[PDB]
Amino acid sequence: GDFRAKVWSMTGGPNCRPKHWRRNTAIAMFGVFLVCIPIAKLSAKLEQRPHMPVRPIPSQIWCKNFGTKDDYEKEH
Amino acid sequence: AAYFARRAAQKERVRILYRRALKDTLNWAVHRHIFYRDASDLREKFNVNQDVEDVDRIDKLIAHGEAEYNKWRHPDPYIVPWAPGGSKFCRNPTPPAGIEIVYNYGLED
Amino acid sequence: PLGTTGEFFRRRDEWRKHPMLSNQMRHALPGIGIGVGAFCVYLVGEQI
Amino acid sequence: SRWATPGHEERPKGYFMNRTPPAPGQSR
Amino acid sequence: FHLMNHAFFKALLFLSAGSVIHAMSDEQDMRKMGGLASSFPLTYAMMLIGSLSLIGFPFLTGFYSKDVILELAYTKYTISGNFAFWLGSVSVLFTSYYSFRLLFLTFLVPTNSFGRDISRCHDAPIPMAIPLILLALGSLFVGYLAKDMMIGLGTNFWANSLLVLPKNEILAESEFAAPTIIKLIPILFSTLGAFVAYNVNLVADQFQRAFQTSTFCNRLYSFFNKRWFFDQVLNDFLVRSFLRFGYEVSF
Amino acid sequence: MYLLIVFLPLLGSSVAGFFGRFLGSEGSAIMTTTCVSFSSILSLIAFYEVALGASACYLRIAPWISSEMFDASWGFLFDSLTVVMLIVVTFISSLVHLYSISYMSEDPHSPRFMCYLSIFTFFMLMLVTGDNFLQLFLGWEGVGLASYLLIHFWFTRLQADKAAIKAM
Amino acid sequence: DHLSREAVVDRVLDVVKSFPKVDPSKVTPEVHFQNDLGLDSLDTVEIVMAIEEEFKLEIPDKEADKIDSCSLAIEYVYNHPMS
Amino acid sequence: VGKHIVPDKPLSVNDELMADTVGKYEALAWLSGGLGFFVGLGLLAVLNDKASKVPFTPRVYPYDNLRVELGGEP
Amino acid sequence: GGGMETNKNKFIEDWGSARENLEHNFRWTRRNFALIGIFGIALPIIVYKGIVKDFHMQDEDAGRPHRKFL
Amino acid sequence: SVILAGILLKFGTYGFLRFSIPMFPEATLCFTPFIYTLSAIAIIYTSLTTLRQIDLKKIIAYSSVAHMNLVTIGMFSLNIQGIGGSILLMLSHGLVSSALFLCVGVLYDRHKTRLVRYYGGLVSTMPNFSTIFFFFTLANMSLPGTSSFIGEFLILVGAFQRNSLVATLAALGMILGAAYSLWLYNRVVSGNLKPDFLHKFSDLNGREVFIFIPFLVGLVWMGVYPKVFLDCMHTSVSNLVQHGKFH
Amino acid sequence: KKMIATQEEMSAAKIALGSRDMCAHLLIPLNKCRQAEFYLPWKCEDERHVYEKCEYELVMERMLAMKKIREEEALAKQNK
Amino acid sequence: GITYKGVTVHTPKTWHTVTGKGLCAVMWFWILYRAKQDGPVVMGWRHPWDG
Ligand SMILES: CCCCCCCCCCCCCCCCCCCC(=O)O[C@H](COC(=O)CCCCCCCCCCCCCC)COP(=O)(O)OCCN
Ligand SMILES: CCCCCCCCCCCC(=O)SCCNC(=O)CCNC(=O)[C@H](O)C(C)(C)COP(=O)(O)O
Repeated sequence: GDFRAKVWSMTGGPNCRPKHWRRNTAIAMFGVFLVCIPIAKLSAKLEQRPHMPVRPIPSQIWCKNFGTKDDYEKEH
Repeated sequence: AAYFARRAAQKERVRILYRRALKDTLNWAVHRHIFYRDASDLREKFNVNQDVEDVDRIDKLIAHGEAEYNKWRHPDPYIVPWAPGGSKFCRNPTPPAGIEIVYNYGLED
Repeated sequence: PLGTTGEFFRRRDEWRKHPMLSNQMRHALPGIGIGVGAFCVYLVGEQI
Repeated sequence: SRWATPGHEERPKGYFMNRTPPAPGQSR
Repeated sequence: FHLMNHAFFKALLFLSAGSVIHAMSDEQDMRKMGGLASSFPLTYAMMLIGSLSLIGFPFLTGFYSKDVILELAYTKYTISGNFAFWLGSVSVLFTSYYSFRLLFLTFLVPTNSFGRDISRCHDAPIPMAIPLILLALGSLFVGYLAKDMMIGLGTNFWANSLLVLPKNEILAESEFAAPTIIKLIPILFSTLGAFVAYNVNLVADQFQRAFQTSTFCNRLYSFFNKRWFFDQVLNDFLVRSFLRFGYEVSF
Repeated sequence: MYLLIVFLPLLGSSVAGFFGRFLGSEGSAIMTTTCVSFSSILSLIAFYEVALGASACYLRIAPWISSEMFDASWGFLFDSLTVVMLIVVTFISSLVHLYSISYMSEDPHSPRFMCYLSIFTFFMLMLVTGDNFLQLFLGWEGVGLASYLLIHFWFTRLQADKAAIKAM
Repeated sequence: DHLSREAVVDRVLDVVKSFPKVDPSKVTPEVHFQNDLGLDSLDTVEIVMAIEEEFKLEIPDKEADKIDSCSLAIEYVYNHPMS
Repeated sequence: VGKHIVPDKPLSVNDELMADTVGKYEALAWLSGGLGFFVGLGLLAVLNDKASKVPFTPRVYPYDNLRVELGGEP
Repeated sequence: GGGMETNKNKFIEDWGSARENLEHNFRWTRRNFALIGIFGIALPIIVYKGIVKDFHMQDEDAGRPHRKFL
Repeated sequence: SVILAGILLKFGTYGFLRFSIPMFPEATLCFTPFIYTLSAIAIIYTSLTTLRQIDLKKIIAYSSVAHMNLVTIGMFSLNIQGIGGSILLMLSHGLVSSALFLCVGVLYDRHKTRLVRYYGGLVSTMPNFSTIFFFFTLANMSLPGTSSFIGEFLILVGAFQRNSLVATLAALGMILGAAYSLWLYNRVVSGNLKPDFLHKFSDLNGREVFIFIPFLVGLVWMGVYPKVFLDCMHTSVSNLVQHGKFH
Repeated sequence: KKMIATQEEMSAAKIALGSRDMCAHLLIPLNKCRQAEFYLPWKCEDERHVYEKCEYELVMERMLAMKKIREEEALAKQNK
Repeated sequence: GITYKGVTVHTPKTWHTVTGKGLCAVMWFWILYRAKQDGPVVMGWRHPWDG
C-alpha cells in the first residue's frame, strides 16, 4: 500500500516487480541445477535395486547396485 | 412530539421487517418466477394489517412478525461476497492509514 | 407476478430474456451430434 | 505483458534489518 | 485405483469451479448463477465431464472403480459388508442428485445472476485451460487404461506392496457370482437422482412452502444444511467444556 | 534421480521463499512450476522403472533417531504403491502450479503462495516415500502444517484463521 | 472503473420508472417517493431492493430505511466504491 | 479492517474467546437421532444374517490351504 | 502520534489487572468446594488408581504378584 | 527470564537424574505411579490454564510447566528412550523457551505491553520477526523436524513400554500445546493492525537477527540429526538405567 | 480340476498368495504377457480370457456345491 | 458482444467453443464405442471367453 513500500521481506511483499527479474530468474535456475548435480550423484550412489528390471531402464546407466542384496544372510 | 416519534419508531420496525422478509423470500425461492409470487403473498400479509390505528396492537403485531422472521429464517442466507460475512470479505484489504515504519532502531549508541 | 410487487420485480428482470442467457437446456449435451455422427461413420466403416 | 516488460522496482521495498544505507561511497 | 481415479475428476471439478468463480467476479453461491452454459462453453464441458466421471457414468474413469467397490461390498457376506453395501448404494443416488443439481443451477436454469456479473465474464486464460483439458482427458480414459494393471484378475502389478490373505480374496466371486441386477443398481440410482434433480430444480414451484410452514420440515432442512449439527454439538459440549475448565477450574 | 524427485520441490520452495524479492511474481511462478514439473517427469520415469519394470528402489540416507532398538531413519522406499502415489501427487501438483500462475495473477502475494504450494508438495512426497513410520509421521505433520498455512493464506480474514486453526 | 454520476442517475431513474404505480413522466433525480410519486413506504422498500439488485450492493438495513428519494439513492450508489 | 472497535465498557472475564436457529440440547437430540439411524441400520444388518445365505462354499487353496506359503511349519 | 509505546485502553488494563488479582476473589463457595473436591482430590486419585492397576494387570499377565507402591 | 526458563528450571530434573534415581532405586520404583500421576495432572491442567492466559509472557511461562512434567515422565520411565528423551527435551526446551522469551522481549522493548489484545496484524509490519516467531512456535508444538519432537517422542516411547495409560495422558499434550501455541501466534501476528493501539513499528535490527541465528541452527541441528548428542550420552544413560540391578 | 502348477513354479513366477489356486498354471503365462505388454487392456486378450474362464469355472463349482448343502438344510428341516 | 437492455454478454473465444464441443464429442463417441465393445458382457448376455 503506502507503508508497505518501507517494509523489507524475503518474499518481496505485495505486488513485487523487480526490474531485473528475468536475469535473476535465470541465475536462480542455474543455481538450482548446480545444487541438483551433487544430489543426483549421491542418489545414484545410494540407490539399491535388489531386482533386475524386466527391460533395460535409465537407472542402469549410472547406478551399479543391481542384484547385490541376494545374500541377505550376510547383511549387517 | 411523542406520539409522532413513538409511531415513527414503529414504522421503522415494520419497514425493516418487510425488507428482511422480502430478502429471505428470495433465499427460499432461488428462481425469479417463484420469487414473484412469494413476494406478492408477503406483501399481502403486510397490506392486510396496513390500516390498523391502535398502537398497542401495532406493537404486538410487530413483535409477532419479528418472531416469525426469526423462526422461518433461511439457515444459509445469500450474502454479496464483499459484504460482511461474505466469501470475499476482508480479503486483500487496503492498508490502514497512519502507519509509520521506523529505521535504525535499537542502536548501541 | 400478479401482485404489484411481483409485477415490479418481473418488469426489472426483462434483461433475463437475453437470447444467449436463455434456453440453455439446448446447450446441455455439446458434441452429442458430432459424436453420434462419427460413431455412425465408424459403424458403416466396420461393415466393410 | 507481465513477462515481456521489466518490473518497476529499481530498488527493493524496505531495508534489510531496517538500517538505512550508508552515504554513497561510504561503508556501514 | 479409486484414489488415482478421484484425483483426476475431483481436481477437474475444483479447477472448473474455480474458473467459474473467477469468471463471475468471485460469486460462489449457485443461487446467483445459471444460464452460463453458452457464456463459458469450455468450462461447462469440463464440469460435465468431471461430473459424469464422478457419478460413475458407464465406461468413464469413475465407472471402473466405484461399481467394483459396490460389487465387492455386495460380495462381502458379513454384517459390516451388508452395512457398507446398503449405505454405498443409497449414497450413489444422493451423489447423482447433488452433482446434477450443481450442473443445473450453475449452467442450465434461467439465469439468477446479477447483470454486473454477466457483463464482466470471461473464460479461462491458457495457463488455466491447459490443466482442465489434461484432467478431462484423464477423467475420460485413465480408468479403462489402468483397470487390468491395478485390479485385473491375478495381476502382479503391485508385487509385494499390497497384501490380501487368501481367506479374504473375493474379486472372482464379485465378477462372476453376482446377479446381473447388482451390477446395474449404480446406473439406475444415478439415473433416478438425475431425474429427481431435474424435477426439483426446474419443475417445482412450491416444494419450499413446506420449509416455511411446517416446523418438522424446516428443522430437517436445517439438519441437513447444517451438517447434522455436528459442529454445533461438538463446540457446545466439548470445545466449550475444555475452554471453561481452563479458566474456572485449573486457573 | 530418486532423491531429485523428493527434493526438487523443496529447492523451488526455498528459492521462492528466501529470494522471492529478487524474482517477483513471475520469477517465483516459473521457478516453482519448473521444479515441480521436473519432479513430475522424473516421477513418470520412476513409474516406468519400478512398477512397469518390477524393480523396487531402496535408499537410506542416514539415521534420524537411533536410541537402542528405536531405529527411525531418513530412508526412502519406492515400490508400486509409492510410484502410483508419486505420479498422482507430482502430476496434480504441476497442473495446480500452472493453474495458479494465472489464477493468482492479480493477487498481491503470489510468491508466498507458490512457495507454500511447493513446500506442501515436498512434505507429501516425504509422506508417500518413507520407509518407516517416523518419516511417514514427519510427512503427516508437514502436510498438516502446509495445509494450515494455505487455508489462512488471506491472513486478514477471520473466517480463514478459524478454519485453519480448526483443521490443525 | 468507477461509474459516472450520470450513469448512476440514468440506471436509478430507470429502476424507479419500472414501478407500476409510478407514472414514467414525473421521475426526476430529485423526486421524493411518498410525496411526488404517490407511493407507500413498502413500495419504497421494494424500490430500494431493486436498486440493490441493479448495482449488486448490500446496503445495511439502517441505511436502507433512510433512502426515501431518488436523490438519496443516487448519492448512496455513486458514493459507494463497490457499485 | 475498516476501524477496529476500541472498548468503551468494561470487558467480561471470558472475552478472549467471544448454530443460531437450533438450540443446544435440541441439536444434540437431532444428531443423536441421526446416529441412531446408523445404529438401527447396524441392528438390521445383524438381523439380516447375510453370512448365513452365502451362495458359494468357502474357497480351498491347494497344498494344505497354502500352509507353508503362509509361513507355517515346512 | 508520538511513540512506539501502545496507547493504553483503560478497560483493557482493568481487565488485565483483574486477571492478575484473582486470588482476592476466592470465596469458599459451594461451587468452589465441588470443583476442588472433584478436580483437586477425586480425579488425581482416580488417575493414580488407574496407573497402579495398569502395573498390577501387567504383574498378573507375567505371572507375578502385585508390585507394592508408594 | 531466559536464564530462569533455560537453565534454572533444569536443576530439578538434573537433581532427579543425578541423585534420586541411582541412589534410591527401590524408592524410585515405589514412587513411580505417584510421579506419573503428578506429571500427567500437570500436563493436562497447566496446558488448559495456558489456553486461557491473556499475557504473552504468561502463555510462554505456563507452557514450560507442561514441558518439564513431560521430562519427569520420561526420566521416571527408567529406560533408554525415557532418559535419553528427558535429557534431549531438557536441552531443546532450554533453547526453544529462551527463543520464545526473546521474541516476546523484542515486542515488549518497542511497545511496552504484554497484553495480547493490543497486538495483531504484525505480519504486515514485522515479517522477519513474524517468520522467526512462527518457527519457534512450531518448535514449541514439537513439530517433527524440530529438536523438541525428538525428546517428546522418545519420552512417549519410554513411557509406553512401562505404562500405556501414562503415555496416553502425556500424548494429549500434542493436542493442547498445538492449540495454545497456534492461538498465540495467530492473535499476535495474523489479522489486521489496530492503529488506535499501535501505529509505529520496526522489524528486527542486526543484533536481534544475529541473536536468533544460533537458536535456529541448534533447533534444526538437533531436530534432524540428534545422533551427535545421543552418541555422547548412551553410556552414561545406560549405566544410570542399570544402577541398582545386576541382571 | 486338479492342481497343475507346482509350488516352485508359483514361487518363481511371484504369484500373490491369493492367486495360488487351481488356475495358476494359466496365470503364469498371462502375467508374463501382461508385464511384456505394459499391462495394456487390448493386449494379452487370449491369455486373459483363458484364465478368466478357468476362474469362472472354479466359482461355478463352489456355487453348485453350496446349492447341494442348502438342499439338505431343508431335508433336516422337513424331517424335524 | 450483444447488448440487450443494459446487460452486455460477450461471445466466447472461438477455440474455447471448439475445444468444448470436440472434447464432449470425443466423450460421447468413446461411450458409444465402449458400449458396443463390452456392453453385452456387463448386461450379462455373454462372456469374454465366448467364441
Ligand atoms: C482425601 C483428603 C486429602 C487431603 C485434602 C484436604 C483435607 C480434606 C478436606 C477438608 C475439608 C474440611 C471441611 C470443608 C467443608 C466445610 C465447609 C463449611 C463452610 C465453609 O464454606 O467454610 C469455609 C472453610 O473452608 C475451608 O476451611 C477449606 C477446606 C479445606 C480445603 C482443602 C483443599 C485441599 C487441596 C486441594 C487440591 C490441591 C491440588 C490440586 C491439583 C470458609 O467459608 P467462608 O465463609 O470463609 O467462605 C468465604 C465467604 N466470604
Ligand atoms: C420468513 C419470514 C416470515 C415472514 C414474516 C411475516 C411478517 C408479518 C406480516 C405482517 C406484519 C405486521 O402486521 S407489521 C405492523 C402493521 N402495520 C402497522 O404498523 C400499522 C400501519 N401503519 C403504518 O405505520 C404504515 O401504514 C406502514 C404499513 C408501516 C407503512 O409505513 P409508512 O407510513 O412509512 O409508509
